[PDB]
Amino acid sequence: AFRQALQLAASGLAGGSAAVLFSAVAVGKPRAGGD
Repeated sequence: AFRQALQLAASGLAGGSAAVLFSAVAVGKPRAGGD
């Protein structure tokens, strides 16, 4: 049972802030041609 064990581990840790890190990549674009 890997499908049942995968959903179980998702509740144990329960992510949240990791979602912010994702968007932090799009808005986190250094000045490649400005300063």
